[PDB]
Amino acid sequence: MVAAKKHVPIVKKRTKRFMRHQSDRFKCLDSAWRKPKGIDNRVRRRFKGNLAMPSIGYGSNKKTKHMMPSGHKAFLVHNVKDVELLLMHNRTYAAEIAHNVSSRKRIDIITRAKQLGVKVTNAKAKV
Amino acid sequence: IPPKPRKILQLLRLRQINNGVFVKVTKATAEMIKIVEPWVAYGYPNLKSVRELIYKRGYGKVNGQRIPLTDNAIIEENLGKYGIICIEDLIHEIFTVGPNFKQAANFLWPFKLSNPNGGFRPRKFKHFIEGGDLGNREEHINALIRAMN
Amino acid sequence: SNVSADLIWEVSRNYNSFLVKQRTGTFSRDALNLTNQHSRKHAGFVNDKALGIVPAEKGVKVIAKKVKAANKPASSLYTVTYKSTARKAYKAIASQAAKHGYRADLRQAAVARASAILRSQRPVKPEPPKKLRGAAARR
Amino acid sequence: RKAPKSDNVYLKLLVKLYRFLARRTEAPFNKVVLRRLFMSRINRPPVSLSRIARNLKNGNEKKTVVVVATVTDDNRLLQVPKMEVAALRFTAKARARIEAAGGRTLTLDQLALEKPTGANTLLLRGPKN
Amino acid sequence: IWRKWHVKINQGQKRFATASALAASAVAPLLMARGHQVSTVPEVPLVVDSAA
Amino acid sequence: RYAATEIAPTKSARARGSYLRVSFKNTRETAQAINGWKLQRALTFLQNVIDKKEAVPMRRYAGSTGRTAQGKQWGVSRARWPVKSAQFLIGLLKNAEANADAKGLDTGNLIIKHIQVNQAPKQRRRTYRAHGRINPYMSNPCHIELILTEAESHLSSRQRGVRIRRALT
RNA sequence: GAGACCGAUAGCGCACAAGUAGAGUGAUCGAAAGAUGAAAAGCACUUUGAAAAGAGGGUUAAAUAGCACGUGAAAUUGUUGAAAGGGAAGCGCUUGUGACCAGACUUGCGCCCGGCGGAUCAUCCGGUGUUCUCACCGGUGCACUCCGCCGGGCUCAGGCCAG
RNA sequence: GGGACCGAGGACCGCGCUCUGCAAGGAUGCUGGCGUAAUGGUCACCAGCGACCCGUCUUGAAACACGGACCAAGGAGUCAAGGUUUUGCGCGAGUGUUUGGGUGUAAAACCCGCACGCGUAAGGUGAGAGCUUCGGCGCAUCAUCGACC
RNA sequence: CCCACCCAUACCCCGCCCUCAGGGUAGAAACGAUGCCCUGAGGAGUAGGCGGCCGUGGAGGUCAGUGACGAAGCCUAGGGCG
Repeated sequence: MVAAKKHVPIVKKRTKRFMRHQSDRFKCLDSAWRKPKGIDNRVRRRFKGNLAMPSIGYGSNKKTKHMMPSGHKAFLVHNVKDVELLLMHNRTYAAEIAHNVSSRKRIDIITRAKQLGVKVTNAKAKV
Repeated sequence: IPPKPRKILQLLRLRQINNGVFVKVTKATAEMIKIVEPWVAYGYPNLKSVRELIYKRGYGKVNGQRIPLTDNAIIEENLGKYGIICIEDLIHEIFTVGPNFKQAANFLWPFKLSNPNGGFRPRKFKHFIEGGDLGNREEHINALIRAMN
Repeated sequence: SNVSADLIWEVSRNYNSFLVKQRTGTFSRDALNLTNQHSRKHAGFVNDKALGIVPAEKGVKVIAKKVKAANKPASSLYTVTYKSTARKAYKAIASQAAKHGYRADLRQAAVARASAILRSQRPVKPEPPKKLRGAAARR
Repeated sequence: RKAPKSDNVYLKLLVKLYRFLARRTEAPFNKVVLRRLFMSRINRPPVSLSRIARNLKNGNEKKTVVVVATVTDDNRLLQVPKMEVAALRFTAKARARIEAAGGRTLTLDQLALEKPTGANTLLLRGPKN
Repeated sequence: IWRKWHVKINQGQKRFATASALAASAVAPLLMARGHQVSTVPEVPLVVDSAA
Repeated sequence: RYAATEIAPTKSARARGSYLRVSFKNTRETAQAINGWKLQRALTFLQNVIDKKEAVPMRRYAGSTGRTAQGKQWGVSRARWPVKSAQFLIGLLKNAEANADAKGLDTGNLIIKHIQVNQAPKQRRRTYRAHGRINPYMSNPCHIELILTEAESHLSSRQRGVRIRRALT
């Protein structure tokens, strides 16, 4: 059915991104995280008041990982065969139509998914 | 810390801070503890201290693992061949130093105590005989243990 | 001999034409896969005894592998279409999987697949009207 | 070692079989066989018909010689005796000479069938040096 | 141009691989796994009459 | 295309000039001077600037500009007379007024709703400088555009009860 | 004739009126530079302007393609919208205000009644298939049994924040 | 007696007890409001607290010194030969087809003659993994005494 | 000299991530066995060593993949996963 399977509460240890050092000061440095290799760098040495560093300690719960706030795991679907592939996982997986799928094929995918009970993440894109 | 105290702490199984253990009083052990004087506080525990330490913070070394002592079956499967089949037997062996005290103490994982409720004395790094917390407090180690638990 | 279900799983666990792999899970497009999940339990084309349930025009078409016909694909699948009652399809499908020892571990999955296909064949409810909120609603 | 270095599916099947046997039996024979299956080629030197023949020259006749290695033929032997040999792989000449002598070629899965605990088995290794 | 574009393979290994491929072609599930639509065909190692 | 796309084209008048050979900075300053004004006021002001009767304030590009009492009309000290930019804006404003006449709008009620000066592709000259260097003289042209337009519950049960009681009493 | 090559800062220096423009007395040195559109159908006519051009109008699927032409990033800039600012800004943790948003829910399941309306109640008979005991058809069934709808009643489970 | 933080697990199994049950191997029951921007989130700003500008180089370390106007694109352990260690694969006292020749759906694939490259043409004492008919057999290899060239 | 009080990433309890270690799992109602279940411990890190993943151009196979009812690129005070 529409409602997802019962699950433990979704806890996110950290909600904001890991910003690369000096990306605020330079426009040539994109915000994507990079490991600082400087031997004197304060962000590498972990001085207080500085940017945090990604670590496995921030890892999300194994039984909660990869699922949306609704509780489904996203599955990228390109066609009616993909939604029929999701047929058996109504309460665990949700369908997400790929960006390159045309309007009529999206309509068909939503129709088959609504027959199957499979939740659609982007059901109202081209309506 | 010098290497001789570093080795004595390793052998007394005091790897962390607030890391109490039981020791059988003897010439060799007393000399070890007297050398490691500047880092530990030791004394003579009583029945209540032993009972509460075993009951609340008692864990066993089972195949090299820390198992909470929730079961007389665990006690029997580990120390049964020495006649210790229950936590009462373990407490008795610890308190009245029996023939198998070495086996009982080693089975007991070193007790990981919390910081005292009430703190230590104003300057904890002198001797108990000089207004501090280090060294041999004969029967006041009981009060320290109530603070630690 | 040289070939078995174990050998086939050894060859095909890492890559199939039926294998679809994404970040949230690995699935299988095989018609003899009752849960569309990549596993030796559910690899129908791998296992000697296997079951598969597909939709019909009104009901469910159930296929099962014939162990004495693995060399003959055109005559390797016992196909029965169950177009009577939901409860009767479940009875027959659970017997085909558990009475004579052909995949009792897949009995539950087969019954669930039949139920899901029948619910899919059931007529579908109209949508609730969409309600706008905040700036969009006042816009 | 948990996974073998080899990519051979049949060696993987043998590894699974003997892992099950080692876990579900009290057999150090099975444990050592699993260990020797996990070791690599340079640590599994070939065993020759000469070495096996002189290891059965004593009262060890009428037995199953198990070697987790490849058995090689030795031209220095004019005669090969009857013998119950099991190994990972044989040479063509080793098979031919054993079968002409009157023995039987055996694989490790077969040896697991007839002798799942290693009874009347002479376990042999080849020259490392 | 001297990049060593070609690979020397033992002929025994080439023949081993060919034999394994023939056995795999004889195996029926492997055709479906490779992506061949073999469901209306009997006798996976098809033999069609030479006179035909 | 025009930057201000929120104005319907049937109710306004427009004018454009591109690759105009006039100082971008001075043209921007005088455009800001005439921004938001009525058409006649802007035309008279630009003519007065040409005649050095009134001066435009230099706000941003105002390095080392002399002080004049005319700047007091703007609450500033740096005022200057960009004659060339004034003439260019007069030309575009008259073109926009002619477009308004063609469209039939009332010319006495038009304001300068949008005016924008952007930088055009730079042009080159070269002069001869000492110590072996040739000094570049890129001229700085600008684009100008302008548009004139006509001047014209989910309350709680407790809250619901409180309101009902207060309405009754 | 080809390629597991390169794809306009690449590939020969040269995909173009390139060994050209240009530099050096000379031997010599030596670049930059591709793309509208299917088709020029490359904007008739009106109006403002000295003109360049602008505004209407028109061609085109598109002028958000006008020969400064495929798509059109950043640096930098203008206009508008919102905001901050007692001798730096920027960055981390945590609220608060304002603006703007993704989810979740719209009820599902199962029992007690009545109205129905239909077609595949149990058992048995023949054929077929199969895991040789399980099914499938066709007949039988004749509607206190099945299967769907409606008008009601009840149970359980259902979102957010809390006591 | 009062307060705070937490509720991990998910049929039964076990230790127990105060045993018609239980506070005994991890939270249930009852109720209310709302069911929508209300919770939640992203941006901008304020507020309290924290917080040296990066890289290179030198030294025990600092300091100095050097590079840094900004952005886009390009940009630096590759290839070959000869050695050598390890891992995977085939054959194995042998191994290597592709110099060349024969087919070919034609630079592919398949097959092969004679050479050639590299390699090859006996114990005792004590341990010892692993077997045993529990009397003992005894891999590899090691220490010593050996035997031969 | 005495009493109470304040707080570190230290110590004690609980949750979660990962790593390591020790066990269980087939006359299979049976498994991405490269899986799953149980228990315990541990977590700074330069040179260096090992492993797994992410991304780009091109090639073989496959998804009987997507696409003028709009591929790719690009923008985004709009979201989701890691």
